[PDB]
Amino acid sequence: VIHVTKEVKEVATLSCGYNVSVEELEQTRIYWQKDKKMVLTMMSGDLNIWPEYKNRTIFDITNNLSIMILGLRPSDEGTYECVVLKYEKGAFKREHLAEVTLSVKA
Amino acid sequence: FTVTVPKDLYVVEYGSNMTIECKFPVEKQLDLAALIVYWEMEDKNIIQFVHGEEDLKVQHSSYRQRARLLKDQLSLGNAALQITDVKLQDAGVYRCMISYGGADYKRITVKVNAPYNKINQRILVVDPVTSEHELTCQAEGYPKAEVIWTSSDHQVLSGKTTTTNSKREEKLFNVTSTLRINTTTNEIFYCTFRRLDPEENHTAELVIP
Ligand SMILES: *[C@@H]1O[C@H](CO[C@@H]2O[C@@H](C)[C@@H](O)[C@@H](O)[C@@H]2O)[C@@H](O)[C@H](O[C@@H]2O[C@H](CO)[C@@H](O)[C@H](O)[C@H]2NC(C)=O)[C@H]1NC(C)=O
Ligand SMILES: *[C@@H]1O[C@H](CO[C@@H]2O[C@@H](C)[C@@H](O)[C@@H](O)[C@@H]2O)[C@@H](O[C@@H]2O[C@H](CO)[C@@H](O)[C@H](O)[C@H]2NC(C)=O)[C@H](O)[C@H]1NC(C)=O
Ligand SMILES: *[C@@H]1O[C@H](CO)[C@@H](O)[C@H](O)[C@H]1NC(C)=O
Ligand SMILES: *[C@@H]1O[C@H](CO)[C@@H](O)[C@H](O)[C@H]1NC(C)=O
Ligand SMILES: *[C@@H]1O[C@H](CO)[C@@H](O)[C@H](O)[C@H]1NC(C)=O
Repeated sequence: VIHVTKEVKEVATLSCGYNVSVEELEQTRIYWQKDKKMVLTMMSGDLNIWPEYKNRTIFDITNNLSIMILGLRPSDEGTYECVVLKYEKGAFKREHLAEVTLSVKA
Repeated sequence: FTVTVPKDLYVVEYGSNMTIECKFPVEKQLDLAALIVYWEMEDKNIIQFVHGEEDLKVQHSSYRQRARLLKDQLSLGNAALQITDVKLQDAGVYRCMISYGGADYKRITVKVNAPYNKINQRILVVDPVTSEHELTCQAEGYPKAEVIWTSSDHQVLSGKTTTTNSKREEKLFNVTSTLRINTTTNEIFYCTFRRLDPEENHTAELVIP
């Protein structure tokens, strides 16, 4: 787990530590969540950002499946979890887990 | 929500006033409180505009007094970054990050061209008895350039060239060349500032009065 410290009104980029090629997207499922609450899902090429994260979050797929949070507020502070699932023969097996805690300070 | 750019590459003349733009959707009115715009260049912070509040303390020292976000354009769905008196240091990859009912970003590459366009010349009489004159050509540019002197009939003449760095910007060069020749009135001379790969030549015509 990475403990990142950022300042209020800044942008935080939290990395998944995993790069997926555009061809591999069709058979990969990406799950970013904060404090066990869903943030966004890249489901076999289909991105879905959750309503509390639509307005300020960017999903940089080409950059280590990172998420950018513009205009940090103390609310944004919390633990973030990124999950990767690659489909292989039967169904989707877990490939990667990324944990990163955001500390938004004055 | 999608951020768009008219040009993904800007090639700008050194000393110019450049405005790079990022467009984002706006419907009827602009809710200033819901708007976030950031402009950065690689590792340097340029603009931080969150919910209608711009912090100047966040802006990088190299951009102070020269960079500004045109807030009049925001109404039109245009985040326009204006940089006045563009330096060689401004060449690089810019990126705008915008949030207004969704978020997105776009990258702009800026290339700064510093030609030896503004050639300063001086013709002085050294000795009128022997009609000796001293001709000088001086220009600033990047990268280094050699100076070539030619007669009216295009034959090369030997001069003395001094190359130092510009005081205005450390990367920029200040090239000055001097030709001493016994010459008469109304004769034409040429000083050429040759820069290589890509080969580019800037010549000034000097007429002895
Ligand atoms: C480039 O822009 C220079 C700065 O302009 C001013 O400050 C900016 C940050 C921005 O707010 C501008 O809207 C504002 O005008 C400007 O000084 C420069 O020169 C202008 O052009 C003439 C001289 O070249 C002169 O007549 C103007 O008075 C002068 N502007 C000012 C304010 O002095 C501009 N140069 C070019 C090449 O466009
Ligand atoms: C997420 O943002 C939406 C976007 O609404 C607009 O956002 C800008 C483009 C700007 O023009 C605003 O004035 C708009 O409101 C928000 O949705 C609106 O919310 C207001 C109340 O806050 C409501 O009256 C509108 O009907 C909403 N419209 C729609 C279709 O959503 C929303 O509140 C934001 N949500 C979060 C979680 O921040
Ligand atoms: C991941 O790392 C860089 C870009 O982030 C790139 O050179 C590389 O090819 C990427 N890997 C994949 C699987 O695309
Ligand atoms: C350029 O060179 C000339 C000659 O040495 C010098 O007098 C002048 O001050 C220099 N200008 C700059 C901006 O470096
Ligand atoms: C040019 O001028 C000098 C005097 O300054 C004079 O001796 C002669 O006419 C010229 N010199 C040469 C070497 O041609």
